[PDB]
Amino acid sequence: TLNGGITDMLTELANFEKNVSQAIHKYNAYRKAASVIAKYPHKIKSGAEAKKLPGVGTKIAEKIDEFLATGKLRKLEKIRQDDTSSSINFLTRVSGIGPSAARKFVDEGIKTLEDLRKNEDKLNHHQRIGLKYFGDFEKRIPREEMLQMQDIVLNEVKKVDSEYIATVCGSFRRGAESSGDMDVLLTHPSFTSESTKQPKLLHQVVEQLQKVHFITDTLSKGETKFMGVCQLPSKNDEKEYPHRRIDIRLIPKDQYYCGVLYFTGSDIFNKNMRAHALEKGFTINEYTIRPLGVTGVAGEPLPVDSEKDIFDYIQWKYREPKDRSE
DNA sequence: CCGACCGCGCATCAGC
DNA sequence: GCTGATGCGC
DNA sequence: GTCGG
Ligand SMILES: Nc1nc2c([nH]c(=O)n2[C@H]2C[C@H](O)[C@@H](COP(=O)(O)OP(=O)(O)OP(=O)(O)O)O2)c(=O)[nH]1
Ligand SMILES: [Ca+2]
Ligand SMILES: [Ca+2]
Ligand SMILES: [Ca+2]
Repeated sequence: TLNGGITDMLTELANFEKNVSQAIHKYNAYRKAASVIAKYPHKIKSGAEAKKLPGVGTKIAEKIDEFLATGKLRKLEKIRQDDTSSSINFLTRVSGIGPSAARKFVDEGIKTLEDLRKNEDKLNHHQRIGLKYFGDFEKRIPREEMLQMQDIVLNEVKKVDSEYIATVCGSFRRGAESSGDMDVLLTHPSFTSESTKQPKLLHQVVEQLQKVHFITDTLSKGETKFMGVCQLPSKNDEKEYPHRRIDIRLIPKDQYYCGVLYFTGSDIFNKNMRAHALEKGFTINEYTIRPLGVTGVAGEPLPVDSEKDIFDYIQWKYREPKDRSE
Protein backbone atom coordinates (compact mmCIF):
# COMPACT_ATOMS: atom_id res chain seq x y z
CA THR A 1 0.00 0.00 0.00
CA LEU A 2 2.75 2.39 -1.10
CA ASN A 3 0.05 4.42 -2.76
CA GLY A 4 -2.97 3.66 -0.56
CA GLY A 5 -4.07 7.27 -0.29
CA ILE A 6 -4.25 7.58 -4.06
CA THR A 7 -5.89 4.24 -4.75
CA ASP A 8 -8.47 4.86 -1.99
CA MET A 9 -9.28 8.22 -3.61
CA LEU A 10 -9.73 6.65 -7.02
CA THR A 11 -11.91 3.86 -5.64
CA GLU A 12 -14.20 6.39 -3.95
CA LEU A 13 -14.43 8.30 -7.23
CA ALA A 14 -15.15 4.98 -8.95
CA ASN A 15 -17.89 4.25 -6.45
CA PHE A 16 -19.42 7.71 -6.97
CA GLU A 17 -19.62 7.29 -10.73
CA LYS A 18 -21.25 3.85 -10.43
CA ASN A 19 -23.67 4.53 -7.59
CA VAL A 20 -24.61 8.19 -8.12
CA SER A 21 -23.73 9.26 -11.66
CA GLN A 22 -24.58 5.83 -13.05
CA ALA A 23 -21.62 6.24 -15.39
CA ILE A 24 -20.24 2.71 -15.67
CA HIS A 25 -17.47 3.49 -18.11
CA LYS A 26 -16.22 6.11 -15.64
CA TYR A 27 -16.46 3.57 -12.82
CA ASN A 28 -14.33 1.19 -14.87
CA ALA A 29 -11.84 3.92 -15.80
CA TYR A 30 -11.31 4.83 -12.17
CA ARG A 31 -11.01 1.16 -11.09
CA LYS A 32 -8.45 0.46 -13.82
CA ALA A 33 -6.29 3.40 -12.78
CA ALA A 34 -6.55 2.34 -9.14
CA SER A 35 -5.49 -1.16 -10.07
CA VAL A 36 -2.50 -0.15 -12.18
CA ILE A 37 -1.32 2.24 -9.45
CA ALA A 38 -1.80 -0.36 -6.72
CA LYS A 39 0.74 -2.71 -8.29
CA TYR A 40 3.19 0.05 -9.25
CA PRO A 41 6.25 -0.69 -7.08
CA HIS A 42 7.19 2.91 -6.19
CA LYS A 43 5.71 5.57 -3.92
CA ILE A 44 4.28 7.99 -6.48
CA LYS A 45 5.77 11.52 -6.39
CA SER A 46 3.62 13.30 -9.00
CA GLY A 47 0.69 13.11 -11.39
CA ALA A 48 3.25 13.15 -14.21
CA GLU A 49 4.86 9.98 -12.85
CA ALA A 50 1.42 8.33 -12.66
CA LYS A 51 0.29 9.46 -16.11
CA LYS A 52 3.03 7.20 -17.48
CA LEU A 53 0.93 4.22 -16.38
CA PRO A 54 -1.75 2.87 -18.77
CA GLY A 55 -5.23 3.90 -17.65
CA VAL A 56 -3.97 7.02 -15.90
CA GLY A 57 -4.74 9.95 -18.18
CA THR A 58 -4.92 13.72 -17.88
CA LYS A 59 -7.81 14.16 -15.44
CA ILE A 60 -6.58 11.54 -12.96
CA ALA A 61 -3.03 12.94 -13.10
CA GLU A 62 -4.42 16.34 -12.07
CA LYS A 63 -6.27 14.72 -9.17
CA ILE A 64 -3.14 12.91 -8.06
CA ASP A 65 -1.22 16.22 -8.01
CA GLU A 66 -3.99 17.81 -5.93
CA PHE A 67 -4.03 14.82 -3.59
CA LEU A 68 -0.26 14.75 -3.12
CA ALA A 69 -0.09 18.45 -2.35
CA THR A 70 -3.01 18.71 0.08
CA GLY A 71 -3.88 15.20 1.27
CA LYS A 72 -7.38 15.77 -0.10
CA LEU A 73 -9.50 16.06 -3.20
CA ARG A 74 -11.92 18.98 -3.31
CA LYS A 75 -14.24 17.08 -5.66
CA LEU A 76 -14.56 14.27 -3.10
CA GLU A 77 -14.87 16.58 -0.11
CA LYS A 78 -17.89 18.03 -1.86
CA ILE A 79 -19.42 14.67 -2.79
CA ARG A 80 -19.14 13.71 0.90
CA GLN A 81 -21.11 16.83 1.94
CA ASP A 82 -23.93 16.18 -0.52
CA ASP A 83 -26.84 14.46 1.22
CA THR A 84 -28.39 12.86 -1.86
CA SER A 85 -25.03 11.38 -2.90
CA SER A 86 -24.24 10.28 0.66
CA SER A 87 -27.61 8.56 0.99
CA ILE A 88 -27.46 6.84 -2.39
CA ASN A 89 -23.92 5.66 -1.70
CA PHE A 90 -25.08 4.27 1.64
CA LEU A 91 -28.17 2.44 0.33
CA THR A 92 -26.20 0.70 -2.46
CA ARG A 93 -24.15 -1.11 0.23
CA VAL A 94 -27.19 -3.33 0.83
CA SER A 95 -26.97 -6.42 -1.37
CA GLY A 96 -29.77 -6.16 -3.92
CA ILE A 97 -29.98 -2.36 -3.78
CA GLY A 98 -28.27 -0.93 -6.87
CA PRO A 99 -27.98 2.65 -8.19
CA SER A 100 -31.55 2.76 -9.54
CA ALA A 101 -33.35 1.38 -6.48
CA ALA A 102 -31.17 3.53 -4.23
CA ARG A 103 -32.24 6.73 -5.98
CA LYS A 104 -35.89 5.60 -5.95
CA PHE A 105 -35.70 4.83 -2.21
CA VAL A 106 -34.25 8.29 -1.53
CA ASP A 107 -37.18 9.78 -3.51
CA GLU A 108 -39.59 8.10 -1.13
CA GLY A 109 -37.73 9.36 1.91
CA ILE A 110 -36.16 5.99 2.70
CA LYS A 111 -32.50 6.77 3.22
CA THR A 112 -31.14 5.38 6.47
CA LEU A 113 -30.67 1.95 7.98
CA GLU A 114 -33.61 2.68 10.31
CA ASP A 115 -35.75 3.60 7.31
CA LEU A 116 -34.93 0.34 5.63
CA ARG A 117 -35.69 -1.57 8.80
CA LYS A 118 -39.14 -0.02 9.14
CA ASN A 119 -40.01 -0.54 5.48
CA GLU A 120 -39.11 -4.21 4.93
CA ASP A 121 -42.29 -4.65 2.90
CA LYS A 122 -40.91 -2.20 0.31
CA LEU A 123 -37.95 -4.53 -0.39
CA ASN A 124 -37.79 -7.51 -2.75
CA HIS A 125 -36.49 -10.83 -1.41
CA HIS A 126 -32.82 -10.29 -2.17
CA GLN A 127 -32.91 -6.81 -0.64
CA ARG A 128 -34.62 -8.04 2.55
CA ILE A 129 -31.90 -10.64 3.06
CA GLY A 130 -29.23 -8.07 2.20
CA LEU A 131 -30.71 -5.85 4.89
CA LYS A 132 -30.98 -8.72 7.42
CA TYR A 133 -27.27 -9.46 7.18
CA PHE A 134 -26.12 -5.91 6.44
CA GLY A 135 -23.51 -5.92 9.16
CA ASP A 136 -22.32 -9.50 8.61
CA PHE A 137 -21.84 -9.03 4.88
CA GLU A 138 -19.51 -6.12 5.70
CA LYS A 139 -17.11 -8.40 7.52
CA ARG A 140 -14.27 -10.23 5.78
CA ILE A 141 -13.65 -13.96 6.12
CA PRO A 142 -10.35 -15.15 7.60
CA ARG A 143 -8.65 -17.78 5.43
CA GLU A 144 -8.88 -20.15 8.41
CA GLU A 145 -12.70 -19.88 8.27
CA MET A 146 -12.63 -20.23 4.48
CA LEU A 147 -10.73 -23.51 5.05
CA GLN A 148 -13.37 -24.85 7.47
CA MET A 149 -16.03 -23.74 5.00
CA GLN A 150 -14.28 -25.51 2.10
CA ASP A 151 -14.19 -28.72 4.12
CA ILE A 152 -17.91 -28.70 4.83
CA VAL A 153 -18.83 -27.90 1.21
CA LEU A 154 -16.45 -30.50 -0.19
CA ASN A 155 -17.51 -33.25 2.18
CA GLU A 156 -21.26 -32.58 1.82
CA VAL A 157 -20.99 -32.53 -1.95
CA LYS A 158 -19.18 -35.89 -1.79
CA LYS A 159 -22.04 -37.36 0.29
CA VAL A 160 -24.49 -36.41 -2.45
CA ASP A 161 -22.47 -37.92 -5.31
CA SER A 162 -18.78 -38.75 -5.16
CA GLU A 163 -18.52 -37.81 -8.84
CA TYR A 164 -19.09 -34.13 -8.06
CA ILE A 165 -15.99 -31.98 -8.03
CA ALA A 166 -16.28 -28.75 -6.05
CA THR A 167 -13.56 -26.16 -6.31
CA VAL A 168 -13.35 -22.98 -4.19
CA CYS A 169 -12.31 -20.12 -6.45
CA GLY A 170 -12.28 -16.33 -6.15
CA SER A 171 -9.73 -14.57 -3.95
CA PHE A 172 -9.41 -17.78 -1.86
CA ARG A 173 -7.94 -19.64 -4.85
CA ARG A 174 -5.70 -16.56 -5.44
CA GLY A 175 -4.21 -17.24 -1.99
CA ALA A 176 -5.76 -14.29 -0.14
CA GLU A 177 -5.40 -14.27 3.65
CA SER A 178 -9.01 -13.01 3.81
CA SER A 179 -11.95 -13.17 1.39
CA GLY A 180 -15.07 -11.07 0.82
CA ASP A 181 -17.10 -14.23 0.26
CA MET A 182 -17.04 -17.88 -0.88
CA ASP A 183 -17.24 -19.00 -4.52
CA VAL A 184 -17.69 -22.63 -5.40
CA LEU A 185 -17.25 -24.05 -8.87
CA LEU A 186 -19.21 -27.26 -9.27
CA THR A 187 -18.90 -29.93 -11.93
CA HIS A 188 -20.49 -33.35 -12.50
CA PRO A 189 -19.79 -35.69 -15.42
CA SER A 190 -23.50 -35.84 -16.31
CA PHE A 191 -23.51 -32.14 -17.25
CA THR A 192 -21.34 -31.39 -20.28
CA SER A 193 -21.46 -28.95 -23.18
CA GLU A 194 -23.00 -31.80 -25.17
CA SER A 195 -25.75 -33.01 -22.86
CA THR A 196 -27.47 -32.74 -19.52
CA LYS A 197 -28.12 -36.35 -18.56
CA GLN A 198 -29.23 -35.45 -15.05
CA PRO A 199 -31.65 -32.80 -13.71
CA LYS A 200 -31.46 -30.95 -10.35
CA LEU A 201 -27.66 -31.22 -10.25
CA LEU A 202 -27.28 -27.82 -8.56
CA HIS A 203 -30.50 -28.24 -6.55
CA GLN A 204 -29.38 -31.49 -4.92
CA VAL A 205 -26.22 -29.86 -3.69
CA VAL A 206 -28.03 -26.75 -2.44
CA GLU A 207 -30.60 -28.92 -0.60
CA GLN A 208 -27.92 -31.01 1.12
CA LEU A 209 -26.12 -27.83 2.27
CA GLN A 210 -29.40 -26.46 3.61
CA LYS A 211 -30.12 -29.79 5.33
CA VAL A 212 -26.93 -29.51 7.41
CA HIS A 213 -27.77 -25.85 8.09
CA PHE A 214 -24.72 -24.55 6.20
CA ILE A 215 -26.79 -22.67 3.61
CA THR A 216 -29.29 -20.47 5.51
CA ASP A 217 -30.82 -18.14 2.92
CA THR A 218 -31.23 -17.86 -0.85
CA LEU A 219 -30.82 -14.62 -2.81
CA SER A 220 -31.32 -16.19 -6.22
CA LYS A 221 -31.30 -19.67 -7.72
CA GLY A 222 -31.39 -21.21 -11.17
CA GLU A 223 -30.17 -24.34 -12.95
CA THR A 224 -26.52 -23.25 -13.00
CA LYS A 225 -26.06 -20.39 -10.51
CA PHE A 226 -26.84 -20.20 -6.79
CA MET A 227 -26.45 -16.94 -4.85
CA GLY A 228 -27.06 -17.11 -1.13
CA VAL A 229 -26.02 -17.11 2.47
CA CYS A 230 -24.12 -19.57 4.62
CA GLN A 231 -22.74 -19.91 8.17
CA LEU A 232 -20.20 -22.07 9.96
CA PRO A 233 -21.41 -24.13 12.94
CA SER A 234 -20.33 -22.77 16.31
CA LYS A 235 -19.47 -24.69 19.50
CA ASN A 236 -21.14 -24.75 22.92
CA ASP A 237 -21.43 -21.28 24.50
CA GLU A 238 -19.57 -19.75 21.53
CA LYS A 239 -20.88 -16.62 19.84
CA GLU A 240 -22.19 -17.52 16.39
CA TYR A 241 -20.04 -16.96 13.32
CA PRO A 242 -21.23 -14.13 11.08
CA HIS A 243 -23.41 -15.08 8.14
CA ARG A 244 -21.44 -15.15 4.82
CA ARG A 245 -22.22 -14.71 1.16
CA ILE A 246 -21.81 -17.82 -0.99
CA ASP A 247 -22.00 -18.20 -4.78
CA ILE A 248 -22.11 -21.61 -6.47
CA ARG A 249 -21.65 -22.01 -10.21
CA LEU A 250 -22.34 -25.30 -11.99
CA ILE A 251 -20.27 -25.44 -15.17
CA PRO A 252 -20.03 -28.06 -17.96
CA LYS A 253 -17.34 -30.53 -16.89
CA ASP A 254 -15.47 -30.22 -20.21
CA GLN A 255 -15.46 -26.42 -19.80
CA TYR A 256 -13.84 -26.48 -16.36
CA TYR A 257 -10.69 -24.51 -17.23
CA CYS A 258 -12.55 -21.60 -18.77
CA GLY A 259 -14.87 -21.73 -15.75
CA VAL A 260 -12.17 -21.75 -13.10
CA LEU A 261 -10.31 -18.97 -14.94
CA TYR A 262 -13.48 -16.87 -14.84
CA PHE A 263 -14.35 -17.70 -11.20
CA THR A 264 -10.79 -17.16 -9.93
CA GLY A 265 -10.63 -13.56 -11.21
CA SER A 266 -10.00 -10.94 -10.07
CA ASP A 267 -12.86 -9.07 -11.73
CA ILE A 268 -10.46 -6.42 -13.05
CA PHE A 269 -8.06 -9.19 -14.14
CA ASN A 270 -10.92 -10.81 -16.07
CA LYS A 271 -11.83 -7.49 -17.70
CA ASN A 272 -8.23 -6.82 -18.69
CA MET A 273 -7.69 -10.34 -20.00
CA ARG A 274 -10.90 -10.40 -22.02
CA ALA A 275 -10.15 -6.98 -23.50
CA HIS A 276 -6.72 -8.30 -24.54
CA ALA A 277 -8.38 -11.38 -26.02
CA LEU A 278 -10.44 -9.08 -28.28
CA GLU A 279 -7.34 -7.11 -29.30
CA LYS A 280 -5.83 -10.45 -30.27
CA GLY A 281 -8.93 -11.60 -32.15
CA PHE A 282 -10.42 -13.92 -29.56
CA THR A 283 -13.38 -13.86 -27.28
CA ILE A 284 -13.32 -15.42 -23.82
CA ASN A 285 -16.19 -16.32 -21.56
CA GLU A 286 -16.61 -18.77 -18.63
CA TYR A 287 -17.27 -21.57 -21.11
CA THR A 288 -15.02 -21.11 -24.11
CA ILE A 289 -12.40 -19.18 -25.93
CA ARG A 290 -13.39 -18.61 -29.57
CA PRO A 291 -11.74 -16.85 -32.53
CA LEU A 292 -13.27 -13.69 -33.93
CA GLY A 293 -13.90 -14.17 -37.65
CA VAL A 294 -13.07 -11.58 -40.32
CA THR A 295 -16.39 -9.91 -39.45
CA GLY A 296 -16.56 -10.08 -35.68
CA VAL A 297 -18.59 -13.27 -35.45
CA ALA A 298 -17.38 -15.81 -32.91
CA GLY A 299 -16.20 -19.03 -34.51
CA GLU A 300 -15.99 -22.50 -32.97
CA PRO A 301 -14.65 -23.22 -29.47
CA LEU A 302 -10.91 -23.79 -29.51
CA PRO A 303 -9.54 -26.81 -27.62
CA VAL A 304 -8.60 -26.15 -23.98
CA ASP A 305 -6.79 -28.61 -21.72
CA SER A 306 -5.59 -26.17 -19.07
CA GLU A 307 -5.80 -22.63 -17.85
CA LYS A 308 -2.43 -22.13 -19.55
CA ASP A 309 -3.84 -22.98 -22.99
CA ILE A 310 -6.09 -19.95 -22.64
CA PHE A 311 -3.17 -17.65 -21.85
CA ASP A 312 -1.28 -19.29 -24.75
CA TYR A 313 -3.95 -18.43 -27.32
CA ILE A 314 -3.76 -14.77 -26.46
CA GLN A 315 0.04 -14.79 -26.23
CA TRP A 316 0.19 -14.02 -22.51
CA LYS A 317 2.75 -15.70 -20.28
CA TYR A 318 0.97 -17.88 -17.73
CA ARG A 319 0.01 -16.18 -14.50
CA GLU A 320 -0.59 -18.18 -11.33
CA PRO A 321 -3.85 -17.34 -9.51
CA LYS A 322 -1.90 -15.47 -6.79
CA ASP A 323 -0.65 -13.03 -9.44
CA ARG A 324 -4.16 -12.30 -10.85
CA SER A 325 -5.15 -10.02 -7.98
CA GLU A 326 -5.57 -6.81 -9.96
C1' DC B 1 -11.00 13.44 -32.81
C1' DC B 2 -14.22 9.41 -31.73
C1' DG B 3 -15.57 4.59 -31.32
C1' DA B 4 -15.21 1.28 -28.13
C1' DC B 5 -14.89 -0.09 -23.47
C1' DC B 6 -15.91 -8.21 -21.05
C1' DG B 7 -19.39 -11.46 -20.69
C1' DC B 8 -23.27 -13.60 -18.68
C1' DG B 9 -26.97 -15.81 -14.75
C1' DC B 10 -31.20 -14.73 -12.25
C1' DA B 11 -35.09 -11.43 -10.84
C1' DT B 12 -38.31 -8.10 -12.31
C1' DC B 13 -41.35 -5.85 -15.47
C1' DA B 14 -43.76 -4.06 -19.65
C1' DG B 15 -45.85 -5.29 -23.75
C1' DC B 16 -48.25 -8.50 -26.29
C1' DG C 1 -47.26 -17.44 -20.55
C1' DC C 2 -43.39 -15.69 -23.67
C1' DT C 3 -39.93 -12.29 -25.10
C1' DG C 4 -36.89 -8.71 -24.64
C1' DA C 5 -35.06 -4.81 -21.82
C1' DT C 6 -33.32 -3.56 -17.45
C1' DG C 7 -31.42 -4.02 -12.77
C1' DC C 8 -28.09 -6.33 -9.95
C1' DG C 9 -24.80 -9.33 -9.26
C1' DC C 10 -20.48 -12.66 -10.19
C1' DG D 1 -12.05 8.83 -18.06
C1' DT D 2 -8.73 6.74 -21.11
C1' DC D 3 -6.93 5.08 -25.26
C1' DG D 4 -5.90 3.24 -30.32
C1' DG D 5 -6.73 4.04 -34.85
N1 LIG E 1 -15.73 -11.51 -16.46
C1 LIG E 1 -16.08 -10.95 -15.25
N2 LIG E 1 -15.84 -11.65 -14.15
C2 LIG E 1 -16.21 -11.06 -13.02
C3 LIG E 1 -16.80 -9.84 -12.87
N3 LIG E 1 -17.03 -9.59 -11.55
C4 LIG E 1 -16.57 -10.67 -10.82
O1 LIG E 1 -16.59 -10.83 -9.61
N4 LIG E 1 -16.09 -11.59 -11.76
C5 LIG E 1 -15.44 -12.85 -11.36
C6 LIG E 1 -14.02 -12.67 -10.87
C7 LIG E 1 -14.15 -12.80 -9.33
O2 LIG E 1 -12.91 -13.27 -8.79
C8 LIG E 1 -15.29 -13.86 -9.26
C9 LIG E 1 -15.92 -13.90 -7.89
O3 LIG E 1 -16.45 -12.63 -7.50
P1 LIG E 1 -16.22 -12.04 -6.03
O4 LIG E 1 -17.06 -10.83 -5.84
O5 LIG E 1 -16.57 -13.19 -5.00
O6 LIG E 1 -14.67 -11.62 -5.98
P2 LIG E 1 -13.37 -12.22 -5.36
O7 LIG E 1 -13.50 -13.60 -4.83
O8 LIG E 1 -12.23 -12.08 -6.41
O9 LIG E 1 -13.06 -11.24 -4.17
P3 LIG E 1 -13.59 -11.11 -2.68
O10 LIG E 1 -14.78 -12.14 -2.49
O11 LIG E 1 -12.41 -11.40 -1.77
O12 LIG E 1 -14.09 -9.69 -2.48
O13 LIG E 1 -16.22 -13.46 -10.32
C10 LIG E 1 -17.05 -9.11 -14.04
O14 LIG E 1 -17.56 -8.01 -14.07
N5 LIG E 1 -16.67 -9.71 -15.23
CA1 LIG F 1 -15.29 -14.21 -3.31
CA1 LIG G 1 -18.71 -14.10 -4.72
CA1 LIG H 1 -16.74 -8.46 -5.91
